[PDB]
Amino acid sequence: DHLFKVLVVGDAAVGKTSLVQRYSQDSFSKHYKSTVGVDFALKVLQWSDYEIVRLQLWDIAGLERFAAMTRLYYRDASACVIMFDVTNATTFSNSQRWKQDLDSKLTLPNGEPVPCLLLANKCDLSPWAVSRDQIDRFSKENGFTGWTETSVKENKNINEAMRVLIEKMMRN
Amino acid sequence: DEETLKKLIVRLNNVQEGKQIETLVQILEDLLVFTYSEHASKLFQGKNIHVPLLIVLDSYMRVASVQQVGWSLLCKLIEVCPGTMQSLMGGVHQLILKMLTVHNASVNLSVIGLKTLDLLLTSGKITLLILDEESDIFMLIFDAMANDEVQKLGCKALHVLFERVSEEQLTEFVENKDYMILLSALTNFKDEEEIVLHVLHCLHSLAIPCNNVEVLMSGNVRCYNIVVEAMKAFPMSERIQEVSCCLLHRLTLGNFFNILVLNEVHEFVVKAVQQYPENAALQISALSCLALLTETIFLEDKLFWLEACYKALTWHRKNKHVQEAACWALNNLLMYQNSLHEKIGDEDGHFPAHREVMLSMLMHSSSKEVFQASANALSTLLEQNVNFRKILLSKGIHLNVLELMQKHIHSPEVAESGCKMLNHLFEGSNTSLDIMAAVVPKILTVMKRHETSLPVQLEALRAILHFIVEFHHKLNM
Ligand SMILES: Nc1nc2c(ncn2[C@@H]2O[C@H](COP(=O)(O)OP(=O)(O)NP(=O)(O)O)[C@H](O)[C@H]2O)c(=O)[nH]1
Ligand SMILES: [Mg+2]
Repeated sequence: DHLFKVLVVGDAAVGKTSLVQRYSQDSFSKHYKSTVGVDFALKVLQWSDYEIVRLQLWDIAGLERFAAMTRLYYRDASACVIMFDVTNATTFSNSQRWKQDLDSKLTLPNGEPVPCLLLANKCDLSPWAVSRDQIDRFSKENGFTGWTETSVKENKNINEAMRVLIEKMMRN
Repeated sequence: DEETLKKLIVRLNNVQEGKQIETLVQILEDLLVFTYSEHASKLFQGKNIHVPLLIVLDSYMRVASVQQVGWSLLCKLIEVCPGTMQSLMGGVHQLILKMLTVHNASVNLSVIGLKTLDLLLTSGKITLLILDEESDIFMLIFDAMANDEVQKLGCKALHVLFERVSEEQLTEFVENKDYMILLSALTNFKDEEEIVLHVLHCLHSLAIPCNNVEVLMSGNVRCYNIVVEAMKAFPMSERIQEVSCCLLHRLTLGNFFNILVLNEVHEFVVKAVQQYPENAALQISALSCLALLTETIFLEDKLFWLEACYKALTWHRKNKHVQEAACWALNNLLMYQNSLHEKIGDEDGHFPAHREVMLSMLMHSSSKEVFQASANALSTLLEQNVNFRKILLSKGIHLNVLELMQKHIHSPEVAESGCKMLNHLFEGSNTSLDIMAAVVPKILTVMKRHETSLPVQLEALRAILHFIVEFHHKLNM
């Protein structure tokens, strides 16, 4: 058995908790609210026989983006993910900022960058929904471990993307 | 321009007539004080400009002119020349202390000497020379004290002399020195904010030894004067309140039963934390002081304390000490007042101090003190309100603290607090076999590692008792 910590970061009002409630508390859609501070969730996965893994999801509040993103949150962290809404290019620039900040202020025992995944949130909304051609530019330029479309309300691809990301994380 | 200055400094080396040299020095001082250029700071920094002047002043002590203007000249030179302090060291302290000793009994001669001493002591590495002299600098300044500038300069000085006089030196000082300041100036300059600041922090510096608290509490003079200063002198001054607060924090002991004064200082502390919540300046000292004094007092205000603690955690997440003191204060308040159990929580109108405490624990695993205080706090919170049970459990507290006690094992207090927190968390709940396998071995190893300590054994046994009691096949393993 093992335990791990994953930090969810992104822009404001993108429904960060929605995804973390869907994956752990089995709560999807719901009202749109503002996350004042850092909140926690627990996940248990039976990845293999006699090998059960625990995950601590920390959904960092993105309201204070201009404020110094303290390394204490990323301290002892084992994984991270950037999730941005697909209705704003400002969210895309914010995701680039999160990528730069984590690359600057995150370390691993082996020294290699920890896996990162580009989550295209709530794709089930018009009009900028399936613009994967534009997303591929940053997908290959940023050197991210993965990229995958998702919809928090519908939970269309949260589970497969999370499984791929966690399999990549234990692959290291 | 510089040619005249060269002529003046050349004439200064003659040392022929005292009156003529005095007039030349006065003219040079008058010309040097200007904003035209840095000609006076011509980077020469020659001691020949001022070392013969101080030699003449020391040798011919009756010459009041060189005493009156040479100190002003060197003060202006230091205020103008940037590297003058660098030219001081790498002596002059002996010269200035002899100047203060032999013939500085006049007010005009004293004030310039004390001002020069005050500005010189802002450089550093010269205080050791000042404290190792033969002129009895402490006796000199004590004999100096009765004019306002003298006092505001008597303090702003001494402030640094108390850094290493000796705990014993302070003890000798407590017998007679306190009067030459507390009596001498707090009453006298009651309307001098900087003087009050210097006096209060000098009291702070002398309050280091433990034996002197009885002397400071001989007639409750320290408590009364600091309370009056906080109430009247500084309604809206951060530095005064911070210094008085640090006095409050360092003046808490077995004699805390200053009931009426207790109430007073409690109120003042609240005022402080409500009027400057932006730095460690007040938060840490007041919260620790407040926690002990609230325990003593309780044997409204509680809501204000909850709010102050919540902002204390919110605005100073990066400092271990602030969070430790704040969560300790929250614990000590909640221990004596359980009515506010519903007043705290995730709901609107209630401070979400739970997630903040947990975040503190995670972000400062390296310190045992923060873990101890925050663990005790949230354990008392969980014992107070049953609703919070199984919510932190669903939030990832159990295996997380198990890993923390795995990381921190060399101390018994951390293990005892962890076992108590597990006991009060897992009470009234039923777990699965996986939770059993994830909990029982780690706590058993912790109990084995600390076998001698009775409280750890008691808490561990209580936790195991509350936690022990297809499916049958798994349970057998
Ligand atoms: N258009 C649209 N809105 C959705 C969909 N699913 C959820 N939402 C809305 O988006 C909202 C986001 O609110 P919330 O999760 O509280 O935001 P947050 O990102 O956690 N706040 P913070 O940025 O501070 O972390 C709610 O999830 C819901 O009202 C969807 O498929 N489409
Ligand atoms: Mg959120």
